[PDB]
Amino acid sequence: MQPPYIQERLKSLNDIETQLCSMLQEASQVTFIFGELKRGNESVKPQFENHVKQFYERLDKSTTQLRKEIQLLDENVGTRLLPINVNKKALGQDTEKMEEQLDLLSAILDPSKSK
Amino acid sequence: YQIKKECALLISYGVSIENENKVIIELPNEKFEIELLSLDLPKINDKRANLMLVMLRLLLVVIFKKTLRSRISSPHGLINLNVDDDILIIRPILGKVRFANYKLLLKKIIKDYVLDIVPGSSITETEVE
Amino acid sequence: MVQQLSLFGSIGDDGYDLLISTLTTISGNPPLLYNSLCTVWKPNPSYDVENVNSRNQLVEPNRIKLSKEVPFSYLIDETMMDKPLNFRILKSFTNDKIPLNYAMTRNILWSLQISDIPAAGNNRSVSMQTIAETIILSSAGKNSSVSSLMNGLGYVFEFQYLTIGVKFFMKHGLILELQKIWQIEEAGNSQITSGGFLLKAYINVSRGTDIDRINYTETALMNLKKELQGYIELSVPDRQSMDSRVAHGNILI
Amino acid sequence: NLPLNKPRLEKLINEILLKSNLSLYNFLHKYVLTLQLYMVHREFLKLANGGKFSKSNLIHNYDSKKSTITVRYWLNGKMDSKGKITIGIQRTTESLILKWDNQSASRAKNMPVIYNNIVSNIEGILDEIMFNHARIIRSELLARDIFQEDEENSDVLLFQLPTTCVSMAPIQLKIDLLSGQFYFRNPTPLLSNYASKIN
Amino acid sequence: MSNQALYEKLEQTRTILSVKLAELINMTTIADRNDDDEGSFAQENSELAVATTSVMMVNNQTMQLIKNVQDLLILTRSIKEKWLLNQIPDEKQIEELLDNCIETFVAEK
Amino acid sequence: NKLSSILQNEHDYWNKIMQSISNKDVIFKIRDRTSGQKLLAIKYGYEDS
Repeated sequence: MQPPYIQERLKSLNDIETQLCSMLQEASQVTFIFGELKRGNESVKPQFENHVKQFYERLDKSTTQLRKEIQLLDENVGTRLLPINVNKKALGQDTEKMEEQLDLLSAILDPSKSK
Repeated sequence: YQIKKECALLISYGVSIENENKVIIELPNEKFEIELLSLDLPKINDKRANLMLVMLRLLLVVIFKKTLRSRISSPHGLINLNVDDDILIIRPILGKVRFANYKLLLKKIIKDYVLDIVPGSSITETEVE
Repeated sequence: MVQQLSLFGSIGDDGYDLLISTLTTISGNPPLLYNSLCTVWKPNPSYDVENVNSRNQLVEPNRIKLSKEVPFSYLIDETMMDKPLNFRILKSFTNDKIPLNYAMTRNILWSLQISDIPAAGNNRSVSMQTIAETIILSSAGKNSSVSSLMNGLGYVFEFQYLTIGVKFFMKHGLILELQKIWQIEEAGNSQITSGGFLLKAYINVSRGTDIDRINYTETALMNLKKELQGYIELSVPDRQSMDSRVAHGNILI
Repeated sequence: NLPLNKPRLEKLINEILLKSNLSLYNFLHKYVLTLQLYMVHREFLKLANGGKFSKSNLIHNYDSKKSTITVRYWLNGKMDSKGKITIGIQRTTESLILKWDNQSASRAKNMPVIYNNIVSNIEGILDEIMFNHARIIRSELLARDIFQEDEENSDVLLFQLPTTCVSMAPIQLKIDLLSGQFYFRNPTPLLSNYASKIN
Repeated sequence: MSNQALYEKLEQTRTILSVKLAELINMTTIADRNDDDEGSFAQENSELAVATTSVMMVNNQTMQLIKNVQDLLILTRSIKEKWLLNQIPDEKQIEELLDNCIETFVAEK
Repeated sequence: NKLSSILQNEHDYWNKIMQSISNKDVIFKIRDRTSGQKLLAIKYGYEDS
């Protein structure tokens, strides 16, 4: 599985597009409410301020968090996930495919474990 | 593929290739057939065949490790495998089997011509590294 | 005798570990540790070489390099046997002090090597240098020693230094070296490449007359340089810095 | 099922018929023969990569201008012969035929030199030619009366050699069906050296 | 590179804000304004041309909002794809094992 | 409404992709010979081994 850092980076990105979807939905409801506000029933007038404020605050902080994600693309070059060289796997495929084969021989060698 | 290229040089000792997927090895008392087949009662020698497959895979892995070590050792050396030297897969198994056969034959010869003729002879068997 | 085609550069130790990761990503091979010890010898000034044809300049005096490999048991102090012997030990080699001191090297006293200034002209994209090399296998006699041998030829000791670094082998015979250099004197040991690593990528050509091979070598070197664009800048050094004749004194370090 | 260029063929045939005085049939036959030769060459190319004859056993050269294929086999054979095969259009029947260009095959009786249905059984034809050449060489050796005849195996030659002062034993020599070098069953170093000398 | 993406998202956000304010003012004063004072500037001089300009505003705001949101989503996916791709990162027992294996084969052969 | 329905559909496929993929081996984008688009590819072969 992928190392820790990438998992929360993808979680944050997923939160970003879910917030964008919520912003689009709230745009839909505010467009809906403005229609009847123009039709001239004043009951839903208080809800308009709340919808506008929530729409703007959803638009702002989403873009703000996407700013942090692009800073993290620039800043994580060779960083947090530090290098490692303990045999490199493109070569070391020869080594796991050594080990497991001998393991099979052991299973073949002992007739009491073949059950 | 490696088995094919290796056994193409063992015709003179009783090894033949039947088709693109079959190779046959003959011994004065035994026959071995190696086949590449598409998917489309426990016998005595089933474990023998499984062991043969296992050591063939091990020898291929050893060949790969030798290649990687030679490559890392020096850059100039062109990595072109020699069939007479590098490819050693059927050679060890065939050598072990035929050496055992010849050891049995010489044991029989010595017993017939020395042990049965000259009593009291003492025989000691050793291996030298 | 070879034509060596080379490109040079340097890096700060801060990026060192990230550089090593990237090389491994390109070549597919890991670093291999190595070391060496070079001694430079110069013609004896006590002897007047009137044979230098002053009116014709048939030849000019030059300096000889003798190199040898030294086991790591002389370079590892009592604090370092716990770590395994691999590339990571270079991270601890940042101090001007080193276990190998003047007395041990004096106790030591191979590959003999001579070179010339690179080829002139401004239409050369890589440093092309000519090297003449031989090997000393053993010796005997009442004064069998490197110092006595070089004094017999007519040369005397000038200085010495110690190189420690890592090697990368890529395709087509290309060799990439990351080095750290320690000059050694009785006064002490000083790291000239202070706070950094010297990078050198080079290829060897056995015959200078073959020009198809030389063109291929230059193509490979320029392709390698164009691969590392943005990370490290590989450049042709100064032609007047790689001159090792006795008349004029300077040393690329 | 071949993707024929139907409209280009329509205009070509219409132009030929308009300029015709026969010619269309000749062009069709020539195109059919050329396509058959090309697909035979393609089959050779496919087989040579992974075939039993890959290691210098068979070399094929194809000429479109003369529309003929020359096949050379057994490059390491100097027994007063060179294995050559010519595939080309027969003048009398206007058909592609395969001829084994060999004087030994020329005077050989009850043995066909020209074969048809190359596409279907090219491998069988090659095997038959191989076996016939080996049999001709073996029969020549028997006629020289150097090797005695082996009743059990028709492809094995018996050479009489004294292993000891009184022993007089036969040794089995066999012919490689691929490249054609004589070999012993269990050759000694001297036996292997002289087999190589024979080769 | 990433700075160019930063700038592009900047005009993306400011364009959202500007077109939002534009559609807000257009729909709020969609009720045409008649004021006798010369200071006011609202002209409706041709009858059905007014509705044409209205549907103009509608189509413009729709296309621009949808395009900007879709561009932002594609940018986020590109950022994630860059996150995934570009981030570059006993013997003796074997001896008796092989000895037993070879002796077993020799006995069984 | 259309945008919300479609968009949540591609988040459904997106989450399926995200939670269906493990790590596994060396990965890149390649252009298909027949399609010409970019697709994910994994190098599994012993060529480097």
